[PDB]
Amino acid sequence: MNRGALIKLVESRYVRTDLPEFRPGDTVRVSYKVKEGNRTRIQDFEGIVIRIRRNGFNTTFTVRKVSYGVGVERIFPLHSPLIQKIDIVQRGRARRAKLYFIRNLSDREIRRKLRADRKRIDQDRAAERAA
Amino acid sequence: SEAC
Amino acid sequence: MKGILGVKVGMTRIFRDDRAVPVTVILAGPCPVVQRRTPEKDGYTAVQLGFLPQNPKRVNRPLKGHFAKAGVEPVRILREIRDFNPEGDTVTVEIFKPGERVDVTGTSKGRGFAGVMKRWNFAGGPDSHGAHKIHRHPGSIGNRKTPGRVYKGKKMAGHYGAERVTVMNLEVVDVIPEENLLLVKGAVPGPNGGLVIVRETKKA
Amino acid sequence: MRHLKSGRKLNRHSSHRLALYRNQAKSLLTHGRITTTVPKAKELRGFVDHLIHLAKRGDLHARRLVLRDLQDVKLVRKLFDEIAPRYRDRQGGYTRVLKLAERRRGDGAPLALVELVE
Amino acid sequence: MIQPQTYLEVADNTGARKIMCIRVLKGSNAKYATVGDVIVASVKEAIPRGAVKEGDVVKAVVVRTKKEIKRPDGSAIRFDDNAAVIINNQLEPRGTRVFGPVARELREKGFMKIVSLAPEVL
Amino acid sequence: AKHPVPKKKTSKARRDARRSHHALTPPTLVPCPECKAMKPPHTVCPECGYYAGRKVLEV
RNA sequence: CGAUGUCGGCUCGUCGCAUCCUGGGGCUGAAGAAGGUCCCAAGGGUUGGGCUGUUCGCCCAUUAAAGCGGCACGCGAGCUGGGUUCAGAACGUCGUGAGACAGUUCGGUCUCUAUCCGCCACGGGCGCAGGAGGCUUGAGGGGGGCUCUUCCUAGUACGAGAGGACCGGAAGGGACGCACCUCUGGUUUCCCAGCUGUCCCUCCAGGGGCAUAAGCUGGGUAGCCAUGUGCGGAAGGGAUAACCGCUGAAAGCAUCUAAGCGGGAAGCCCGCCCCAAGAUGAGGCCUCCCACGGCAGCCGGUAAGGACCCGGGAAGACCACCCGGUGGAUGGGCCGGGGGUGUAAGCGCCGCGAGGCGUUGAGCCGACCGGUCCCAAUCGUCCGAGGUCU
RNA sequence: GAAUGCCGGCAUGAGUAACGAUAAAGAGGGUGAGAAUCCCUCUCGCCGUAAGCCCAAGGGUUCCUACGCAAUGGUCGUCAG
RNA sequence: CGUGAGGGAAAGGUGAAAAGAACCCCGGGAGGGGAGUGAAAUAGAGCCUGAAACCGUGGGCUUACAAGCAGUCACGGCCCC
Ligand SMILES: [Mg+2]
Ligand SMILES: [Mg+2]
Ligand SMILES: [Mg+2]
Ligand SMILES: [Mg+2]
Ligand SMILES: [Mg+2]
Ligand SMILES: [Mg+2]
Ligand SMILES: [Mg+2]
Ligand SMILES: [Mg+2]
Ligand SMILES: [Mg+2]
Ligand SMILES: [Mg+2]
Ligand SMILES: [Mg+2]
Ligand SMILES: [Mg+2]
Ligand SMILES: [Mg+2]
Ligand SMILES: [Mg+2]
Ligand SMILES: [Mg+2]
Ligand SMILES: [Mg+2]
Ligand SMILES: [Mg+2]
Ligand SMILES: [Mg+2]
Ligand SMILES: [Mg+2]
Ligand SMILES: [Mg+2]
Ligand SMILES: [Mg+2]
Ligand SMILES: [Mg+2]
Ligand SMILES: [Mg+2]
Ligand SMILES: [Mg+2]
Ligand SMILES: [Mg+2]
Ligand SMILES: [Mg+2]
Ligand SMILES: [Mg+2]
Ligand SMILES: [Mg+2]
Ligand SMILES: [Mg+2]
Ligand SMILES: [Mg+2]
Ligand SMILES: [Mg+2]
Ligand SMILES: [Mg+2]
Ligand SMILES: [Mg+2]
Ligand SMILES: [Mg+2]
Ligand SMILES: [Mg+2]
Ligand SMILES: [Mg+2]
Ligand SMILES: [Mg+2]
Ligand SMILES: [Mg+2]
Ligand SMILES: [Mg+2]
Ligand SMILES: [Mg+2]
Ligand SMILES: [Mg+2]
Ligand SMILES: [Mg+2]
Ligand SMILES: [Mg+2]
Ligand SMILES: [Mg+2]
Ligand SMILES: [Mg+2]
Ligand SMILES: [Mg+2]
Ligand SMILES: [Mg+2]
Ligand SMILES: [Mg+2]
Ligand SMILES: [Mg+2]
Ligand SMILES: [Mg+2]
Ligand SMILES: [Mg+2]
Ligand SMILES: [Mg+2]
Ligand SMILES: [Mg+2]
Ligand SMILES: [Mg+2]
Ligand SMILES: [Mg+2]
Ligand SMILES: [Mg+2]
Ligand SMILES: [Mg+2]
Ligand SMILES: [Mg+2]
Ligand SMILES: [Mg+2]
Ligand SMILES: [Mg+2]
Ligand SMILES: [Mg+2]
Ligand SMILES: [Mg+2]
Ligand SMILES: [Mg+2]
Ligand SMILES: [Mg+2]
Ligand SMILES: [Mg+2]
Ligand SMILES: [Mg+2]
Ligand SMILES: [Mg+2]
Ligand SMILES: [Mg+2]
Ligand SMILES: [Mg+2]
Ligand SMILES: [Mg+2]
Ligand SMILES: [Mg+2]
Ligand SMILES: [Mg+2]
Ligand SMILES: [Mg+2]
Ligand SMILES: [Mg+2]
Ligand SMILES: [Mg+2]
Ligand SMILES: [Mg+2]
Ligand SMILES: [Mg+2]
Ligand SMILES: [Mg+2]
Ligand SMILES: [Mg+2]
Ligand SMILES: [Mg+2]
Ligand SMILES: [Mg+2]
Ligand SMILES: [Mg+2]
Ligand SMILES: [Mg+2]
Ligand SMILES: [Mg+2]
Ligand SMILES: [Mg+2]
Ligand SMILES: [Mg+2]
Ligand SMILES: [Mg+2]
Ligand SMILES: [Mg+2]
Ligand SMILES: [Mg+2]
Ligand SMILES: [Mg+2]
Ligand SMILES: [Mg+2]
Ligand SMILES: [Mg+2]
Ligand SMILES: [Mg+2]
Ligand SMILES: [Mg+2]
Ligand SMILES: [Mg+2]
Ligand SMILES: [Mg+2]
Ligand SMILES: [Mg+2]
Ligand SMILES: [Mg+2]
Ligand SMILES: [Mg+2]
Ligand SMILES: [Mg+2]
Ligand SMILES: [Mg+2]
Ligand SMILES: [Mg+2]
Ligand SMILES: [Mg+2]
Ligand SMILES: [Mg+2]
Ligand SMILES: [Mg+2]
Ligand SMILES: [Mg+2]
Ligand SMILES: [Mg+2]
Ligand SMILES: [Mg+2]
Ligand SMILES: [Mg+2]
Ligand SMILES: [Mg+2]
Ligand SMILES: [Mg+2]
Ligand SMILES: [Mg+2]
Ligand SMILES: [Mg+2]
Ligand SMILES: [Mg+2]
Ligand SMILES: [Mg+2]
Ligand SMILES: [Mg+2]
Ligand SMILES: [Mg+2]
Ligand SMILES: [Mg+2]
Ligand SMILES: [Mg+2]
Ligand SMILES: [Mg+2]
Ligand SMILES: [Mg+2]
Ligand SMILES: [Mg+2]
Ligand SMILES: [Mg+2]
Ligand SMILES: [Mg+2]
Ligand SMILES: [Mg+2]
Ligand SMILES: [Mg+2]
Ligand SMILES: [Mg+2]
Ligand SMILES: [Mg+2]
Ligand SMILES: [Mg+2]
Ligand SMILES: [Mg+2]
Ligand SMILES: [Mg+2]
Ligand SMILES: [Mg+2]
Ligand SMILES: [Mg+2]
Ligand SMILES: [Mg+2]
Ligand SMILES: [Mg+2]
Ligand SMILES: [Mg+2]
Ligand SMILES: [Mg+2]
Ligand SMILES: [Mg+2]
Ligand SMILES: [Mg+2]
Ligand SMILES: [Mg+2]
Ligand SMILES: [Mg+2]
Ligand SMILES: [Mg+2]
Ligand SMILES: [Mg+2]
Ligand SMILES: [Mg+2]
Ligand SMILES: [Mg+2]
Ligand SMILES: [Mg+2]
Ligand SMILES: [Mg+2]
Ligand SMILES: [Mg+2]
Ligand SMILES: [Mg+2]
Ligand SMILES: [Mg+2]
Ligand SMILES: [Mg+2]
Ligand SMILES: [Mg+2]
Ligand SMILES: [Mg+2]
Ligand SMILES: [Mg+2]
Ligand SMILES: [Mg+2]
Ligand SMILES: [Mg+2]
Ligand SMILES: [Mg+2]
Ligand SMILES: [Mg+2]
Ligand SMILES: [Mg+2]
Ligand SMILES: [Mg+2]
Ligand SMILES: [Mg+2]
Ligand SMILES: [Mg+2]
Ligand SMILES: [Mg+2]
Ligand SMILES: [Mg+2]
Ligand SMILES: [Mg+2]
Ligand SMILES: [Mg+2]
Ligand SMILES: [Mg+2]
Ligand SMILES: [Mg+2]
Ligand SMILES: [Mg+2]
Ligand SMILES: [Mg+2]
Ligand SMILES: [Mg+2]
Ligand SMILES: [Mg+2]
Ligand SMILES: [Mg+2]
Ligand SMILES: [Mg+2]
Ligand SMILES: [Mg+2]
Ligand SMILES: [Mg+2]
Ligand SMILES: [Mg+2]
Ligand SMILES: [Mg+2]
Ligand SMILES: [Mg+2]
Ligand SMILES: [Mg+2]
Ligand SMILES: [Mg+2]
Ligand SMILES: [Mg+2]
Ligand SMILES: [Mg+2]
Ligand SMILES: [Mg+2]
Ligand SMILES: [Mg+2]
Ligand SMILES: [Mg+2]
Ligand SMILES: [Mg+2]
Ligand SMILES: [Mg+2]
Ligand SMILES: [Mg+2]
Ligand SMILES: [Mg+2]
Ligand SMILES: [Mg+2]
Ligand SMILES: [Mg+2]
Ligand SMILES: [Mg+2]
Ligand SMILES: [Mg+2]
Ligand SMILES: [Mg+2]
Ligand SMILES: [Mg+2]
Ligand SMILES: [Mg+2]
Ligand SMILES: [Mg+2]
Ligand SMILES: [Mg+2]
Ligand SMILES: [Mg+2]
Ligand SMILES: [Mg+2]
Ligand SMILES: [Mg+2]
Ligand SMILES: [Mg+2]
Ligand SMILES: [Mg+2]
Ligand SMILES: [Mg+2]
Ligand SMILES: [Mg+2]
Ligand SMILES: [Mg+2]
Ligand SMILES: [Mg+2]
Ligand SMILES: [Mg+2]
Ligand SMILES: [Mg+2]
Ligand SMILES: [Mg+2]
Ligand SMILES: [Mg+2]
Ligand SMILES: [Mg+2]
Ligand SMILES: [Mg+2]
Ligand SMILES: [Mg+2]
Ligand SMILES: [Mg+2]
Ligand SMILES: [Mg+2]
Ligand SMILES: [Mg+2]
Ligand SMILES: [Mg+2]
Ligand SMILES: [Mg+2]
Ligand SMILES: [Mg+2]
Ligand SMILES: [Mg+2]
Ligand SMILES: [Mg+2]
Ligand SMILES: [Mg+2]
Ligand SMILES: [Mg+2]
Ligand SMILES: [Mg+2]
Ligand SMILES: [Mg+2]
Ligand SMILES: [Mg+2]
Ligand SMILES: [Mg+2]
Ligand SMILES: [Mg+2]
Ligand SMILES: [Mg+2]
Ligand SMILES: [Mg+2]
Ligand SMILES: [Mg+2]
Ligand SMILES: [Mg+2]
Ligand SMILES: [Mg+2]
Ligand SMILES: [Mg+2]
Ligand SMILES: [Mg+2]
Ligand SMILES: [Mg+2]
Ligand SMILES: [Mg+2]
Ligand SMILES: [Mg+2]
Ligand SMILES: [Mg+2]
Ligand SMILES: [Mg+2]
Ligand SMILES: [Mg+2]
Ligand SMILES: [Mg+2]
Ligand SMILES: [Mg+2]
Ligand SMILES: [Mg+2]
Ligand SMILES: [Mg+2]
Ligand SMILES: [Mg+2]
Ligand SMILES: [Mg+2]
Ligand SMILES: [Mg+2]
Ligand SMILES: [Mg+2]
Ligand SMILES: [Mg+2]
Ligand SMILES: [Mg+2]
Ligand SMILES: [Mg+2]
Ligand SMILES: [Mg+2]
Ligand SMILES: [Mg+2]
Ligand SMILES: [Mg+2]
Ligand SMILES: [Mg+2]
Ligand SMILES: [Mg+2]
Ligand SMILES: [Mg+2]
Ligand SMILES: [Mg+2]
Ligand SMILES: [Mg+2]
Ligand SMILES: [Mg+2]
Ligand SMILES: [Mg+2]
Ligand SMILES: [Mg+2]
Ligand SMILES: [Mg+2]
Ligand SMILES: [Mg+2]
Ligand SMILES: [Mg+2]
Ligand SMILES: [Mg+2]
Ligand SMILES: [Mg+2]
Ligand SMILES: [Mg+2]
Ligand SMILES: [Mg+2]
Ligand SMILES: [Mg+2]
Ligand SMILES: [Mg+2]
Ligand SMILES: [Mg+2]
Ligand SMILES: [Mg+2]
Ligand SMILES: [Mg+2]
Ligand SMILES: [Mg+2]
Ligand SMILES: [Mg+2]
Ligand SMILES: [Mg+2]
Ligand SMILES: [Mg+2]
Ligand SMILES: [Mg+2]
Ligand SMILES: [Mg+2]
Ligand SMILES: [Mg+2]
Ligand SMILES: [Mg+2]
Ligand SMILES: [Mg+2]
Ligand SMILES: [Mg+2]
Ligand SMILES: [Mg+2]
Ligand SMILES: [Zn+2]
């Protein structure tokens, strides 16, 4: 037996390929399916990706956003079926895989340390020019 | 012991 | 009452109705029947099951004779499931349907010689305020001249884990007949690659 | 507990165990065969195989990589121009460990030879 | 994960600024309060002429926690502070405004009034 | 601690009984297929230097 | 008195029941709800904090409840040392004085090694009439045993109103317990990077040592883990306690009883989980070997088998246990993947320069999932039945 | 036969605690009846207001060389105060 | 041993005579085995006699379901004379 393959076989039903690639430091918007008492609506969450912990189907990622004065961190399974879609808002450039340190930075300090990732901004704009 |  | 011999594979979580469901994946069957314990012969009702094929050049003559009376290949493991007389001569995952509750028996992980804090959740001693080399010690173990001794079954240090453990009433999340797979919500005793026994539940 | 923890400690702290493997590496690549105790020999197979493998690759990067362990350019030159070519078609297994029949007199230690393979 | 001695910010206009939890009103001996649980607490700092003063023993419901709370969809949410809203014995808010986001768990636990006064439910 | 101490001297019976697990086992030895000398298994012969058919060490 | 360490606390339990809560009852000055009093009941439970050395007690916030006692006022060869209980000092008091005070005040040396019993774990030996490899029965033990909130029934019964059920039925919590690592969250002593001072390689570039037994800092697989996850307390059957009966005399009536028969507890038995035939009363089933050679015995060669040795293991202090040993994937190497880190070196271009950009998600890379005989488990040895008597 | 008697001998605890700073080791080559421990080389680590050098007390041949290994050295010893 | 005044041990025996064991053997030595001396060599210098505790080797009887101040009384089994 190959035990690793069997887990990968159980997981294949639930893997997604519709979601666009992103990186810690990018600003991202997650359109997320929510249940509010009776109905179920779609609530968008937009902030900076601070962490991506990889494990194949079990990979997750963490988004941080300020909301009416308070910091809110929100953790998302990458292959969650509740995620309607993910839309890139901005490419940022980090120098390390985890961005915990920005929790202690001012707004200006963050801006100066996570600058636009012009190289990948170009790759996005280069594509999407599909015809 | 200090049995005092 | 029905059961099967399995292999613990690993853990994952699937999604069912917008909820995350942790699971343990178990490679249960297929288990051929090798011998039947009858009240006329042995005194009780059970099935002896085989599991995992074995190198026939690795199974001595006493065991080969046993496999020959049932006309089966050599199997690595032989275990009995009591009070189960299946119709066929082979037992596969399809005796379980999704939604049934099962009990699973495996051999827990072995901590070797375990201190009383890890073995029995004792409180140890303080870590400052004068505490003198008793930081993880059991404390007192008795009284004085009456009874002048220590109770049997006293909780003390010693080996821990690598013991038979059954967890009971686990929900079967899915069955995949094509791969001899059995999904089960929650945690199962032992390490990945450990043998496990899956039985229909006894909680009503 | 120790479940699934790879590698030996050899009653040496972290800097001392590393220097131990490097010195054994220098002496094995220098003499072709050495004698140590059995546990040290077993652990030397991997530390040396890796350097020999990178020496098969042959780039400047590989050479700078090996020099972090071996430190002696002549020894590295010898590993690149004489040792390495002997193993162009060999996929692992560049070293072998055989056990000797008698123990060291002062402490009982079982001994073993460790050598580069033909 | 709020326990006795834990300080909490005050996410309302009651007048209290900081409260110190003294009890987890959940059973005989709950170790920890989370989002949607009620505590008893002492008002450690107030603004002058508010509805509550320093040294008042009040009730409040926890609306934000720094320990991240998990969810059945497999996700989680985590705030920067520990915040609560002061209630009376009918779980209704004793102030008229609610500052900052609150968790969606409060809805299930029957604190609908705070939820609607909240500027964002996450 | 309070210096635990032997309460009674051990008798010759008990002292010797404790040692019932002290005998040495004789060394495991097999003949060398090349020179027929008695040697431990899985070691190079220390008399003719052979292992696994071929010569390995000088002796 | 050739010494039985002395208060309180901490840790660790265990027992009694005159029961604090939870279960079952009778009486009530019991309408309902909620109480009072007494009976049965020891299975489980019986919280966190302020003050004091305190025990105790009061107080805060809870709670189903915040029970009372025993075990050398349980437990100092288990810990503490606040008090008490030497030597210093001082206050009030007493004494001419030296000094004195269950009066107060500040300070004050608590001893590495367990021989026997006992306890927790783990082996060695022999036994279980032939010898073996498997799979099991369960005598007998151990674990477990808690409990609250809301909703529906129904704003119904009951009650002027306030208030507000039994029985039955759902949902969700607290604390405890066993297992687990998919998620959340730790660790991750060298898996990756960044930084300083210094010495060194080899001058630049690039690196190595030391700054801890990681120099420092930012991260971090597997494993081990709780703060995280799954599951458990039952259900059910049986016999009972207090208590309530049916039928029914002695005693024409009455009587739960003298003959007989019911109902009835979180408690008792079984049922659930675990250990278990040294259960010497040493059990049972399947399968394998077999009448070998020399004066219930004897000593040698074999049998089925086992051990020795070796490669290892989420097994482990040693021992044991489990897997493998060339008809082999057991460890090491190598390769593919996962994973961590976060774009190596070198070269090219831009800048006076610190640097920046591209090559490039590169380079490095523990343990995880697999592949591959490249390296090492070579070659072997030694035990091992001929089955006692009616 | 006893005086926790006196002197001496030998037991038990036990192959048990310990073998005296956690600055640290590895290999090769020699010597020799015998080598983790002596000699030589290379690598590694530790002190460097010393763990380096020179005086004075105190000690009194311990200095140098050859030949030695019973005892002394907390192991070993071919080395050595 | 004590700065010092001062304190203050242990330790006798080959044989009549050294005839004190040439020489060979294993062993680095120590030690031993022969040969030889002697009336005698468990008189061989670690030496007259050589008690006891204590240690070991060999043999007889006995012991792994059993409760003990260890003995004693009885009977039986085995071994010896
Ligand atoms: Mg499969
Ligand atoms: Mg996996
Ligand atoms: Mg922002
Ligand atoms: Mg920048
Ligand atoms: Mg910057
Ligand atoms: Mg860019
Ligand atoms: Mg895993
Ligand atoms: Mg499904
Ligand atoms: Mg099993
Ligand atoms: Mg196990
Ligand atoms: Mg575990
Ligand atoms: Mg272990
Ligand atoms: Mg402990
Ligand atoms: Mg435990
Ligand atoms: Mg445990
Ligand atoms: Mg613990
Ligand atoms: Mg504690
Ligand atoms: Mg404590
Ligand atoms: Mg603690
Ligand atoms: Mg400590
Ligand atoms: Mg102390
Ligand atoms: Mg102390
Ligand atoms: Mg201590
Ligand atoms: Mg300490
Ligand atoms: Mg006592
Ligand atoms: Mg006591
Ligand atoms: Mg007693
Ligand atoms: Mg075990
Ligand atoms: Mg268990
Ligand atoms: Mg359930
Ligand atoms: Mg298992
Ligand atoms: Mg197995
Ligand atoms: Mg451990
Ligand atoms: Mg450890
Ligand atoms: Mg491994
Ligand atoms: Mg050590
Ligand atoms: Mg050490
Ligand atoms: Mg060492
Ligand atoms: Mg050691
Ligand atoms: Mg270091
Ligand atoms: Mg060597
Ligand atoms: Mg060595
Ligand atoms: Mg490697
Ligand atoms: Mg080059
Ligand atoms: Mg070998
Ligand atoms: Mg050996
Ligand atoms: Mg030696
Ligand atoms: Mg030695
Ligand atoms: Mg505010
Ligand atoms: Mg606010
Ligand atoms: Mg005010
Ligand atoms: Mg104030
Ligand atoms: Mg005030
Ligand atoms: Mg309020
Ligand atoms: Mg709203
Ligand atoms: Mg003590
Ligand atoms: Mg102590
Ligand atoms: Mg002590
Ligand atoms: Mg002692
Ligand atoms: Mg005595
Ligand atoms: Mg003794
Ligand atoms: Mg005696
Ligand atoms: Mg005796
Ligand atoms: Mg004896
Ligand atoms: Mg003994
Ligand atoms: Mg012993
Ligand atoms: Mg022996
Ligand atoms: Mg006395
Ligand atoms: Mg005495
Ligand atoms: Mg006495
Ligand atoms: Mg005393
Ligand atoms: Mg005494
Ligand atoms: Mg005493
Ligand atoms: Mg305490
Ligand atoms: Mg008690
Ligand atoms: Mg009573
Ligand atoms: Mg009641
Ligand atoms: Mg009651
Ligand atoms: Mg009333
Ligand atoms: Mg009532
Ligand atoms: Mg009543
Ligand atoms: Mg009554
Ligand atoms: Mg009770
Ligand atoms: Mg009680
Ligand atoms: Mg205070
Ligand atoms: Mg207190
Ligand atoms: Mg008190
Ligand atoms: Mg008291
Ligand atoms: Mg008092
Ligand atoms: Mg009540
Ligand atoms: Mg009350
Ligand atoms: Mg209290
Ligand atoms: Mg008491
Ligand atoms: Mg009590
Ligand atoms: Mg008493
Ligand atoms: Mg008393
Ligand atoms: Mg008293
Ligand atoms: Mg006491
Ligand atoms: Mg005490
Ligand atoms: Mg003490
Ligand atoms: Mg005490
Ligand atoms: Mg005591
Ligand atoms: Mg004591
Ligand atoms: Mg004690
Ligand atoms: Mg005592
Ligand atoms: Mg203790
Ligand atoms: Mg004191
Ligand atoms: Mg006082
Ligand atoms: Mg006065
Ligand atoms: Mg007077
Ligand atoms: Mg007077
Ligand atoms: Mg006076
Ligand atoms: Mg006084
Ligand atoms: Mg007093
Ligand atoms: Mg007094
Ligand atoms: Mg007084
Ligand atoms: Mg006082
Ligand atoms: Mg005073
Ligand atoms: Mg005092
Ligand atoms: Mg002081
Ligand atoms: Mg003190
Ligand atoms: Mg000590
Ligand atoms: Mg003992
Ligand atoms: Mg002890
Ligand atoms: Mg005793
Ligand atoms: Mg014992
Ligand atoms: Mg045994
Ligand atoms: Mg039998
Ligand atoms: Mg048999
Ligand atoms: Mg068997
Ligand atoms: Mg039977
Ligand atoms: Mg059984
Ligand atoms: Mg039973
Ligand atoms: Mg018994
Ligand atoms: Mg119960
Ligand atoms: Mg209603
Ligand atoms: Mg009705
Ligand atoms: Mg009402
Ligand atoms: Mg109900
Ligand atoms: Mg309990
Ligand atoms: Mg546990
Ligand atoms: Mg686990
Ligand atoms: Mg994992
Ligand atoms: Mg984790
Ligand atoms: Mg994590
Ligand atoms: Mg390492
Ligand atoms: Mg490295
Ligand atoms: Mg440097
Ligand atoms: Mg140089
Ligand atoms: Mg440079
Ligand atoms: Mg560079
Ligand atoms: Mg250096
Ligand atoms: Mg240094
Ligand atoms: Mg430091
Ligand atoms: Mg470093
Ligand atoms: Mg971390
Ligand atoms: Mg780190
Ligand atoms: Mg990890
Ligand atoms: Mg991890
Ligand atoms: Mg992990
Ligand atoms: Mg774990
Ligand atoms: Mg927890
Ligand atoms: Mg009646
Ligand atoms: Mg009647
Ligand atoms: Mg009548
Ligand atoms: Mg009757
Ligand atoms: Mg009845
Ligand atoms: Mg009944
Ligand atoms: Mg119940
Ligand atoms: Mg069993
Ligand atoms: Mg048996
Ligand atoms: Mg059994
Ligand atoms: Mg018998
Ligand atoms: Mg019998
Ligand atoms: Mg029998
Ligand atoms: Mg019996
Ligand atoms: Mg049997
Ligand atoms: Mg072992
Ligand atoms: Mg091992
Ligand atoms: Mg051993
Ligand atoms: Mg071992
Ligand atoms: Mg062995
Ligand atoms: Mg076995
Ligand atoms: Mg087996
Ligand atoms: Mg085998
Ligand atoms: Mg073989
Ligand atoms: Mg084999
Ligand atoms: Mg392999
Ligand atoms: Mg395989
Ligand atoms: Mg491999
Ligand atoms: Mg290994
Ligand atoms: Mg890779
Ligand atoms: Mg990858
Ligand atoms: Mg990756
Ligand atoms: Mg990668
Ligand atoms: Mg670049
Ligand atoms: Mg580059
Ligand atoms: Mg560069
Ligand atoms: Mg230029
Ligand atoms: Mg840059
Ligand atoms: Mg490297
Ligand atoms: Mg590599
Ligand atoms: Mg192949
Ligand atoms: Mg052979
Ligand atoms: Mg007398
Ligand atoms: Mg004496
Ligand atoms: Mg005397
Ligand atoms: Mg005497
Ligand atoms: Mg004397
Ligand atoms: Mg004396
Ligand atoms: Mg003496
Ligand atoms: Mg004498
Ligand atoms: Mg004496
Ligand atoms: Mg002596
Ligand atoms: Mg003796
Ligand atoms: Mg002795
Ligand atoms: Mg002695
Ligand atoms: Mg001894
Ligand atoms: Mg030993
Ligand atoms: Mg030893
Ligand atoms: Mg001992
Ligand atoms: Mg020991
Ligand atoms: Mg000692
Ligand atoms: Mg030791
Ligand atoms: Mg010492
Ligand atoms: Mg030393
Ligand atoms: Mg030091
Ligand atoms: Mg040392
Ligand atoms: Mg230093
Ligand atoms: Mg250092
Ligand atoms: Mg070396
Ligand atoms: Mg060396
Ligand atoms: Mg050396
Ligand atoms: Mg050497
Ligand atoms: Mg040579
Ligand atoms: Mg040496
Ligand atoms: Mg030597
Ligand atoms: Mg040395
Ligand atoms: Mg030297
Ligand atoms: Mg070298
Ligand atoms: Mg300097
Ligand atoms: Mg300087
Ligand atoms: Mg030093
Ligand atoms: Mg002198
Ligand atoms: Mg001299
Ligand atoms: Mg000497
Ligand atoms: Mg010597
Ligand atoms: Mg010598
Ligand atoms: Mg001499
Ligand atoms: Mg000496
Ligand atoms: Mg010596
Ligand atoms: Mg010494
Ligand atoms: Mg010599
Ligand atoms: Mg000298
Ligand atoms: Mg003197
Ligand atoms: Mg004196
Ligand atoms: Mg003198
Ligand atoms: Mg004197
Ligand atoms: Mg004499
Ligand atoms: Mg004479
Ligand atoms: Mg004469
Ligand atoms: Mg001569
Ligand atoms: Mg000669
Ligand atoms: Mg010779
Ligand atoms: Mg000779
Ligand atoms: Mg010599
Ligand atoms: Mg001689
Ligand atoms: Mg001899
Ligand atoms: Mg002689
Ligand atoms: Mg003669
Ligand atoms: Mg003689
Ligand atoms: Mg004589
Ligand atoms: Mg004589
Ligand atoms: Mg004479
Ligand atoms: Mg004599
Ligand atoms: Mg004598
Ligand atoms: Mg004698
Ligand atoms: Mg004698
Ligand atoms: Mg002897
Ligand atoms: Mg004997
Ligand atoms: Mg004998
Ligand atoms: Mg007997
Ligand atoms: Mg019996
Ligand atoms: Mg017997
Ligand atoms: Mg007996
Ligand atoms: Mg007697
Ligand atoms: Mg008798
Ligand atoms: Mg008689
Ligand atoms: Zn040979």
